[PDB]
Amino acid sequence: MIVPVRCFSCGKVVGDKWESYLNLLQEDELDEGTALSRLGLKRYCCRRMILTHVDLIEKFLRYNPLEKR
Amino acid sequence: RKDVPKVEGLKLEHFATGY
Amino acid sequence: EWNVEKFKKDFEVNISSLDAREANFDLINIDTSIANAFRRIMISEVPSVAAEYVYFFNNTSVIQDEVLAHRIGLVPLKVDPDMLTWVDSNLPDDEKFTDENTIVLSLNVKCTRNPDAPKGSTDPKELYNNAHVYARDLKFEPQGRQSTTFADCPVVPADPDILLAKLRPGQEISLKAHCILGIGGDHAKFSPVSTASYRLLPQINILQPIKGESARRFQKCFPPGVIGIDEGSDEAYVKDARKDTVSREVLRYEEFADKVKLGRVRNHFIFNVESAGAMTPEEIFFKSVRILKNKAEYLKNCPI
Amino acid sequence: ARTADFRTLERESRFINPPKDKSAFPLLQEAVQPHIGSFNALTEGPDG
Amino acid sequence: LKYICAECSSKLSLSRTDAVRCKDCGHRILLKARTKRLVQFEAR
Amino acid sequence: EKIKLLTQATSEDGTSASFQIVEEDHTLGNALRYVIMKNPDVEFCGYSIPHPSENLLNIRIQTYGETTAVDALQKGLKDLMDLCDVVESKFTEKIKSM
Ligand SMILES: [Zn+2]
Ligand SMILES: [Zn+2]
Repeated sequence: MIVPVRCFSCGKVVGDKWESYLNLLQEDELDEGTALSRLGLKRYCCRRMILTHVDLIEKFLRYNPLEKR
Repeated sequence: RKDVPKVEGLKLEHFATGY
Repeated sequence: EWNVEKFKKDFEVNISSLDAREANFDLINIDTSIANAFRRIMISEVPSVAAEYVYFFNNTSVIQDEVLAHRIGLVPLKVDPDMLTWVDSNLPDDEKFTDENTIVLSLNVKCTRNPDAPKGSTDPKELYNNAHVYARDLKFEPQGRQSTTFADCPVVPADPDILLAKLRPGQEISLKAHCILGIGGDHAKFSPVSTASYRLLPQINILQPIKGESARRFQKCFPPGVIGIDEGSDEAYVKDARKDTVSREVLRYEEFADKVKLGRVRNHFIFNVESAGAMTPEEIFFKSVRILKNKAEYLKNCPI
Repeated sequence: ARTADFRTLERESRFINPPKDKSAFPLLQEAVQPHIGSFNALTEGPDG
Repeated sequence: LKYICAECSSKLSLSRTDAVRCKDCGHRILLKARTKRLVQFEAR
Repeated sequence: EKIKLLTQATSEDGTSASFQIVEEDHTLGNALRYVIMKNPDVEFCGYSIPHPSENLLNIRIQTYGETTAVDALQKGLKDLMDLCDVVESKFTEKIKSM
């Protein structure tokens, strides 16, 4: 749903890199491998954690029971 | 039949630890 | 015979690099029985500080309370583990936590809609106020003597940019997290290394000369700085073994099937250590060595 | 050329703002087209 | 104010022996609001 | 409580004992076994974990004679301590050198 704090396999903190990954994908015209490398993700265990994240939290957040729609 | 499209720009990604 | 002196004569350390997060070094003329002991202690036995007990006061966000507490337990904290003691679990909940072993973090954040947002704005940071909750929002609430002992170094996450949660207007989070000392063999959140491991130094025994164009392709079968062409004679030689990642691409050609043997130096360990952020990798290794020694000494002094 | 793509930016943009004309997955509706069309055929269509 | 209308999402207080409906609009579904209480957890 | 001598397996003269250690695993077991197998007086040495889900380590030491299994265990523990000390000192030397 929301980005995991750490990589499952090794434990490297990858929770602070999802927004940067999106920025490097959108603003810069970087491919996914280049963006992951420039974030500091060398092991494929760490690369998959960001390369394959879905970010369903944004779709969950549109159903807000506390604000008039 | 056309062969499966070979991806381009394939570089080295694996390096020995510490390098 | 084997002796501590005969080990001290031959053991040596070659630090290849050393940062505040990652330290790459070598242990030579040591046994896997001790290198693996060091690696296992680094991963599991060296203590660190992580959030353990979370006291929610309100959570109207989409993320549920147990998930949020798990995420808050995962974020690493820049606390020197020596600055606090160990929690005595047998004591009652009232007196269990004290100013010398517990660090109190709070997170109070309400989302309100931004009344100045432009029309057609899709950025949550422009549409809403506090639409994102980060680890940096985890304020440190010192209590007792730590108000003076931690004045030199306030407790902050090693990664303040960790996206803890997201919010929408009306939603809010109000919680307290108690951070204590623990080891990584109990829960993986207390592990102070992103990953600590080693690998034997590869050996590339060239058996027959590879003079000619064959040297160009043989050198092409390894990482770039592993094989070189000698200036004098057109011969391939092993420049740097440490640069080799053992992928056996040379074995996939029958040309070199009887010209090279790939092996290892069974005593030459290349330790690569990365730190989560609370401690430096060299101090992690030093603590693991000390832990092994102290546990052996405890066994020695234990009556049988 | 890449055989497949994750479509990360497109997916996250669509998650942020649902389309205002039509759903981006026409095939996901032809799957239930039999049931919808069968229930539709009993009130509309030719002959009343 | 301990209830939220399921459609207009306006906070409303429902007294006992009272009609269970939103006062603003005509919605008969109400959601209990979460009030501030201590709820311990393990960060595991 | 930490270290226990299994009386059902010990020898009368003390030259073949078996030790049960709590809260230990391969980390200490393998190091201690390797170090004890450096004593030229020990005949048999090994470690076993009865069940992985229990934190109990078993150490067997059989000596040729002239010592005991307890003495061999003490020697191996002290040798392990000295090995750790020399590793620490050499690491610090190279840190200061750099
Ligand atoms: Zn990883
Ligand atoms: Zn209403």
